[PDB]
Amino acid sequence: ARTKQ
Amino acid sequence: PVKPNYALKFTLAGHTKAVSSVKFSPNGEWLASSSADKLIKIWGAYDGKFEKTISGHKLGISDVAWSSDSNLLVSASDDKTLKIWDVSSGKCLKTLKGHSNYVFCCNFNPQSNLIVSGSFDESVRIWDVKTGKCLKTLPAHSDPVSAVHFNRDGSLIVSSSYDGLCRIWDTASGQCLKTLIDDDNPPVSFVKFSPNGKYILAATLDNTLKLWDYSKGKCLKTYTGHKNEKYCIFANFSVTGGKWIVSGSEDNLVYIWNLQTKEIVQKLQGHTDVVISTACHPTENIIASAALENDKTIKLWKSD
Repeated sequence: ARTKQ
Repeated sequence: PVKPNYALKFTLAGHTKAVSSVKFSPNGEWLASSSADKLIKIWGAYDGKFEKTISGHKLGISDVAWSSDSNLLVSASDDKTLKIWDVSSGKCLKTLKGHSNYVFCCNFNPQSNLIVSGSFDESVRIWDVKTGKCLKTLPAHSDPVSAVHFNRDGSLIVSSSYDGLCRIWDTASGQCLKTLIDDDNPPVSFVKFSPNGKYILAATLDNTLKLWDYSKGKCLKTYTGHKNEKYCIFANFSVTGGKWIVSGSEDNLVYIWNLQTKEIVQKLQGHTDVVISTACHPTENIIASAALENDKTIKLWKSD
């Protein structure tokens, strides 16, 4: 979930 | 060349969610990309032509890495596993099970008989590529591990974490050879050995990149001006042309700094969202960049 928050 | 002049060459579309990581094959012929869409995509490095989609993971992927001979790939997913793939067939050779939470980062060692992974479960694992079994589980950090990288010959592993630490490990024994500490301890979002293996490039979520001499444990250079306080953005050492430091930024630009002077030499405009990943071609002056959900594309740039 590197693309995340 | 005093300053590079990268210009956009291709815009690769295909991913349906934010892109997470882009890596050039060691032989320079391919570009692999991973995404929150649970997919891995392969593209031609020189013509930007889509080659194939690699599917299998049950949840998003945060990182992918190539084996030394450009034939295998390993991916790190939120489904708590890593998968080793045969690039030519697109088939999953093995599923590395062991982590108790999201697998965030991964890399093969030079020999490529080993794979190192970092997870939100706060551990660093070393795996046997052939059997797919976990050889070692290192209690590396006290928070999610953001990056893991093998040095030039694979004798060392460097890890980074939101716990604010960067650590160097002896691959063979799994013992911690050193810990880089900061008195403000900002989360370390990314780390990587220099091609020479003598230095380490580390990013902290306070909009700062630093070049360390780990052995001596001293900071030699610092690169600023870009935006990075939210995501784990990859950084690179560009060595095909002049010696630069390349990184994505939360202001939708790709920054390039002169390694020695620390001066910003160029900022690539074009993406429409955070540039989370960048990679440098192994032989040509080619940069690959990828952005988050409002963009979803990968851009290829070239200079000279």
